[PDB]
Amino acid sequence: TLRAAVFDLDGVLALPAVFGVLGRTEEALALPRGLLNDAFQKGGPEGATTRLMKGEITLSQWIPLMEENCRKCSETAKVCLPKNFSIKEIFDKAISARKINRPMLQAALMLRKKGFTTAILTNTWLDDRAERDGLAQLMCELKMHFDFLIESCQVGMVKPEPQIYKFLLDTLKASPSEVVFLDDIGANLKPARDLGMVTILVQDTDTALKELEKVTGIQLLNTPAPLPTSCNPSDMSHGYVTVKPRVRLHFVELGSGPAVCLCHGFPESWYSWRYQIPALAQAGYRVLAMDMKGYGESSAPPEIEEYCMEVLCKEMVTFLDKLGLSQAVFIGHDWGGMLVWYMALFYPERVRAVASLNTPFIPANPNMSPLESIKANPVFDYQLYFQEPGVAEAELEQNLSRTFKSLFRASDESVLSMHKVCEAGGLFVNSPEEPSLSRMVTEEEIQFYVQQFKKSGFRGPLNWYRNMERNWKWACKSLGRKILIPALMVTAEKDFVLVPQMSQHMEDWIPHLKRGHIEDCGHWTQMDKPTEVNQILIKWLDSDARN
Amino acid sequence: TLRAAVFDLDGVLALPAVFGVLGRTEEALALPRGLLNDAFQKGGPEGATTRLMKGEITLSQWIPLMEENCRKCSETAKVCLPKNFSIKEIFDKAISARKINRPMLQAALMLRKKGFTTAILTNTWLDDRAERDGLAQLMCELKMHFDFLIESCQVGMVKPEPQIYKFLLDTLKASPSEVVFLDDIGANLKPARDLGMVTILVQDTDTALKELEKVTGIQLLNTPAPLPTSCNPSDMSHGYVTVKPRVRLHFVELGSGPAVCLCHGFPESWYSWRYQIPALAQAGYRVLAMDMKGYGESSAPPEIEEYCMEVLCKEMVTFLDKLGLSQAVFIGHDWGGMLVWYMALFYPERVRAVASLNTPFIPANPNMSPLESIKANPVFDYQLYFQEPGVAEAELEQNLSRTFKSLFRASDESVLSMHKVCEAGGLFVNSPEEPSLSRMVTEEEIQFYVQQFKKSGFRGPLNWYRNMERNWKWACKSLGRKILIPALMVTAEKDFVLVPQMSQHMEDWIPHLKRGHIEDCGHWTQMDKPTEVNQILIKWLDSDARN
Ligand SMILES: O=C1COc2ccc(Cl)cc2N1
Ligand SMILES: O=C1COc2ccc(Cl)cc2N1
Repeated sequence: TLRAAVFDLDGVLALPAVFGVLGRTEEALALPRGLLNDAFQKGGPEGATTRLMKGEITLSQWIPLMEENCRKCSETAKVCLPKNFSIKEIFDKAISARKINRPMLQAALMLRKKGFTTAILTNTWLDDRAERDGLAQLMCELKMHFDFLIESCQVGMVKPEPQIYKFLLDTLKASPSEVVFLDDIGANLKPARDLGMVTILVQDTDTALKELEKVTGIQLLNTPAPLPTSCNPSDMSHGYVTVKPRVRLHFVELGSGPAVCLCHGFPESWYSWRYQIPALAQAGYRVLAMDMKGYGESSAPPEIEEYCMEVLCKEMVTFLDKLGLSQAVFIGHDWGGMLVWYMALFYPERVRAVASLNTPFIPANPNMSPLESIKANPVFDYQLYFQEPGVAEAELEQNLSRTFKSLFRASDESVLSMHKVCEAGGLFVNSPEEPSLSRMVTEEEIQFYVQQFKKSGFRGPLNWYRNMERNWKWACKSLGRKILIPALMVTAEKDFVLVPQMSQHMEDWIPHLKRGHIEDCGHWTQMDKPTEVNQILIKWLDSDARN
Repeated sequence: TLRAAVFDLDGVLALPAVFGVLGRTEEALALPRGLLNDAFQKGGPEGATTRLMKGEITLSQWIPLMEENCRKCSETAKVCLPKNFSIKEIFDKAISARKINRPMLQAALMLRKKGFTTAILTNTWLDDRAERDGLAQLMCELKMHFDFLIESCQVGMVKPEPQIYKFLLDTLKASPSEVVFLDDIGANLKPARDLGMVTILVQDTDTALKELEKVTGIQLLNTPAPLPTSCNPSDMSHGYVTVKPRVRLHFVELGSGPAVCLCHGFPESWYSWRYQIPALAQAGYRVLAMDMKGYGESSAPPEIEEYCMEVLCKEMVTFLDKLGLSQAVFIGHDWGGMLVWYMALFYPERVRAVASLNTPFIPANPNMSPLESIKANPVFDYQLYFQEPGVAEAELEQNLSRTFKSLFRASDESVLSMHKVCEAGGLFVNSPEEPSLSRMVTEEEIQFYVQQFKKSGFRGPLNWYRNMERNWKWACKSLGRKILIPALMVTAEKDFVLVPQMSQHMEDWIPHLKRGHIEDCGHWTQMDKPTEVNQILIKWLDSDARN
């Protein structure tokens, strides 16, 4: 029985193959057939290319040797090469043109998801070209999805030498009959077959995947649309900044480029952005996913006033100051979305662009107390239940697993009616003791939230709701302002609390506002519809937030 | 007696003043004198500018109101404005032209260094212009050097209103007679004087500083060249990455832009880069200053082999993978400099550029054992003493304060002869029990190193020297390669171990190598000559490593 899958890089996990460019250059330049492919393999195991593939020399050192071989080949075939011909130019274009073969990667992901050990086995070089970063980025994206990456130039062994295959089996800790090996070069496939490994000669992806499905007994082709890459908490870079004596902010950091600061809602975590973090970083941004004050590994002081918008915003500005960031794009959801609109209103010089999921921007009413305003809308009754210190803490902290299982549910699975919460006497009064697991979350993801909330509980998080008057007085100072920096409002069709309709007057205050809308999406936007969230954010970031 | 100094921003800490541009535009456009300055102050306390300065409206909202006032002013003076005239263009250029007044900042730094509480008090606006980042960067650089920053648009009060002065005194927790106030606008200086504050009308900086010196009794003018900004450990962003089960790497992070990974030597810390971190970040780079494996808050496993170059380099590649960085520029010193040359040789695709302080690149000799090579040079005797497990640990761990005080010394202060260390029986055998404090370090900086080394001691750090054979075998695999990515070699005239002369053949292997050289500089390069290190690195980074 198979339990390991090995993939080549060129012509298998990445397309078009670099080998095919030598043939394509011959055809485009009307050179004798196989002239370039011949100079490429010149000397065989003792030639320049084998030395390159074993790591003896670098790609930049190999370029002049390939050039000499091209001259030697043209001399024998009694032909000439053009006076503008460049091996460097040919390879720069070929490497840049080569992209990940998405259905092949999806097949490897599916096999690993079922318990397979996956590995990339590749004949590659030490790239010291001025444009080497492109290949580095490609290898970085691919490698994270595999258990092992074995590169010829690093191991000093090359395909088809039999030692690289014995090395492969040793790293896999598996016998050959347990291994599937996919390669586009038949000669490189031969030693694996000789050892008794299942082999697949890859020409077109579709046929290779049909062969792969048949031999593994796992559906890999025509399979449903997969979820974006998630985060494993133990594999992230964790950052810690002291914003003041008793307050430290924790964040997870991934990627390079313009800083994008992700701000979660209630009662969440940096982990609520698990599907956005790898996508945004891959898109060319430096992601900073916060544990907001009161949550996870960030400090949770008990005082109500430590959680008013004015102090929370001041602390986020201090956070940028301590990291040495003059700006960041601010993206928020729920309470994080409210924070992000206030960052834009009070600190525009520090906000590259602002985006909110679900939370609209509604200017404070100076002629009405914030308490009356909340009372006017039946769906905001849960906010009134949250006012009395200790009451919601007790119910929310009683059973953490039940708390997150009851709250985190999709539109068609709801267990909590947020109207008449005070009258009923709690959020979970007509809720089961052992709620069913939502389709949006695994049991493991629920337990992460459970473990995070074991540290500080719900006091700090509930305090975000306990500053209605303080926030209202501060917000009233901004009533003459308009938001004129780049802004995105993302509405969720089925969020019955933060309804899309509540955002309808936003262009009165944000005239240049851009919009996104997600159908069949509840309140937990990021995990309800991750693919569409990622699509909307990446499109808006690339157009309005730079790169 | 004075104990507080307050500085205005425009015309005081930053020059040329924005006010002077209104007058300059009038002269350049041959408009009636004071026409623009008149439209600017139109309406006085009820006018558009006061609303802007109090935070009622943003700068982008103010621009059309200033334009209308310019029209109203030209109508009264019976003149016309050009058909290309733009308030936005005038202010964009003025703000961009305004830079920190370096001698004024140096005076504030000196006063704060002597125990003064310092503050910036400024009439400013909420900047939402597309080019607002420039001003944000300027405010970021300035604010870090002061105890308080009070901005009119944030406090809703403006100079010369008397409430902003009472607010200033309340934040300072000081009586007026204890306060010096520097302003370039006499009217704004008046209420401070009325309260009994010492005031200085700033026209030219030099005269203002002579007045400041006279009144404080502290030398501020003609003073020696100050050291670059250092780091306060508790004010940094601290990052943590697990590179494998028992190994976590700690780093300090500051700034935005291309990633610059700083790699210290033996027996050091991320803190050895304290003078480079703020300079490199201010220069437009994202700095990652490592605690190398075996040091500070990074893991320190006991096994010798955990510290061979091959594993250390693999872990640094994993560190970039986990942070989502396809590349970083690698800058190393001593053991860090050796690590950085091997990163360039084995992982060029991940190395944007490479720089070494003191450590030259010398290819391994395949015809001689590394032990014989070390024996051939008398200055490398300390390396032989470091070979036996437990011996150097005992001497180095016996008294930490004595250890760092004896090692960290400038060229003219040395207490340790590194020849005949084994024969003598240790590094500190002819060394005092209570060494004098070097001019390079404060007692506080020594105690930071003492506290860091209390965690793991010297076993992990000493193990970097215990892999001579392993490193030699690995290095021999790279003997056919050349370093062809951008490289900088920085030599220190007076380092008697890593002598400048040992780097003389480096262009045989790094043909495009760039160089830096520091005279009257010992082994502890970064702290011996921080100003010159910063100058050399920033110049090479800007020319060869991007931005
Ligand atoms: O379904 C929803 C929508 O709005 C909400 C708002 C707040 C909280 Cl705590 C939960 C939900 N759940
Ligand atoms: O003065 C010096 C120069 O070289 C050195 C090399 C290693 C160590 Cl641990 C100390 C020093 N000190």
